[PDB]
Amino acid sequence: GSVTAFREALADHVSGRLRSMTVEAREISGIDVTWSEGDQGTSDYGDEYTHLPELTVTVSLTDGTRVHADPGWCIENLLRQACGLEVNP
Amino acid sequence: GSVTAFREALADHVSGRLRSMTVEAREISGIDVTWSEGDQGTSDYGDEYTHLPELTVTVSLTDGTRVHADPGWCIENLLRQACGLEVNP
Amino acid sequence: GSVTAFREALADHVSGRLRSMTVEAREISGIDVTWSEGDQGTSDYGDEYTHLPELTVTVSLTDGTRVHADPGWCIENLLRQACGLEVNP
Ligand SMILES: [Mg+2]
Ligand SMILES: [Mg+2]
Ligand SMILES: [Mg+2]
Repeated sequence: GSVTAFREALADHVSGRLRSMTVEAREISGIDVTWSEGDQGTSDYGDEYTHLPELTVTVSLTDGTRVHADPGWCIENLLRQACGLEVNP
Repeated sequence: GSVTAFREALADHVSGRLRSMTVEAREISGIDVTWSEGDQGTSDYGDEYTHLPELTVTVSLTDGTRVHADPGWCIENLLRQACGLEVNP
Repeated sequence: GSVTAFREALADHVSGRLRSMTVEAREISGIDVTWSEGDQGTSDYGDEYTHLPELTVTVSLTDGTRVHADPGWCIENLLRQACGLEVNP
C-alpha cells in the first residue's frame, strides 16, 4: 500500500517539474541525493569565499530523463508515511 | 508496530516544544516540510545579501495548533526505523 | 526484507568511512542526526559572524566506535526504499 502510494506521489510530483510532461511510476529507475556541506575560507591572497550547503534530489527515468524533486516534499512524505498520514495531500 | 511507535515518538517530541502541553498521536493531522535553498547575490547598487538554507518541519494538530519539530530528530528516527533500531531512545 | 537490506547497506556504507575497517549490521547500536540552523549576526562591536547550517549523521557501534555517514546517502536510501527501488546500488 505505502510503496504504491509513495511511487505514485513522487511520479505526480516530478510530472509538475519536467516525451510527456506526465511521468509514470514504472518509469522511475533511480534516485540520487547529494548533501554538500557548507564551506567558508580565505585564499592566501585575501579572497573570501562562502559556499552555502546544498541538498539536491534527482529522479532518473528509464528514458534517461533526469528531473529534480523538492527535498522538502520528499522529507515531508517520508514523515507522513511513517506517521500513517496521507501522502502528497 | 513501527507506525504506532513513530506516531507516539513524534507526539512525545512536540509535547516538549509547545490546551495541554502534552500532545497525543490522534491529534496529529498533518506534517509540512520546507527546504529553502541558499542564495547569495548583490543588488545593482552594491548591497550584498546572503540567505542561508533552511529546513523546517511543522506538525499540525486537529485543534489548529502548529508546532515545529526538530529536523534532525525527524531524520534520525526515520533512519532508526529503517535499521530496526529503537525510536526516540 | 527492507530492514535487512537497509542495515546491510548502512554497514557497507560506514565500512568505507572508518577493529576492522569492515562493519557488520549487528554492530550498529545507534544513530544520531543533528540539524544546526544557520545563523548570521553582528556583535555590538562590529564583528560579523555567519554560521552555515550543518546536517550530521553519526552511527554508533557496540564497541564504542562512532563513524559519520553521508547525509545524502542516508536520505537517498530512505527514498529508494519508499519507492521499492534497490538500496545502495
Ligand atoms: Mg551551487
Ligand atoms: Mg529565515
Ligand atoms: Mg562547523
